[PDB]
Amino acid sequence: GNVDLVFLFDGSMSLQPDEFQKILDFMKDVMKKLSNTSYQFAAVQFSTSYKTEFDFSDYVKWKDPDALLKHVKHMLLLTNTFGAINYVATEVFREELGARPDATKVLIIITDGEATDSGNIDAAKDIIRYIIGIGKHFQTKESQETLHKFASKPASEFVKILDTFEKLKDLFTELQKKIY
Ligand SMILES: FC(F)O[C@@H](Cl)C(F)(F)F
Repeated sequence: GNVDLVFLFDGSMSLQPDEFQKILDFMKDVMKKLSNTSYQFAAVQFSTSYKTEFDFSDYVKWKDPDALLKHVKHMLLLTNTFGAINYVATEVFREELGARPDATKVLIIITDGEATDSGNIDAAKDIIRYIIGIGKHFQTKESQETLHKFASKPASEFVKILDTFEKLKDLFTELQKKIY
């Protein structure tokens, strides 16, 4: 079956340059490992504001992850996660931007800290949502649990807590094996 997958990636000032680069490299690696499959991809950077770095139609045009993310600049502002998820739901999953009506909608949210905004993500309820929380801001159970509201249920499936950015590589086998 077809899968339309969006990477929603944190560009806040909490991320160090090498950490941000590791997020980019992970997205590229995931795409390369799923090239010429039923997958199509889009990517959105979020910080204070939201930017579609490439749409599904861009992916279909280029099919080159290096090219698609070549123009990304680290935003270096806040962490407005609620609005970011709603932005994906309303502004990226659109047929006119290459989204396929028959596809399963999937979000991979990648962040290094707690949201600086609030509200709800009701608009994104029909999207299958994974969240990857990385690094020392998620050392405590309480901090980890703040991510549950953004992800699908059960949290034990959809919330991934990684202690280091180097651990992103450990997700590839699992991601490749998913059958939606
Ligand atoms: F299932 C895919 F969406 O990848 C999952 Cl395991 C994710 F956690 F890496 F995002």
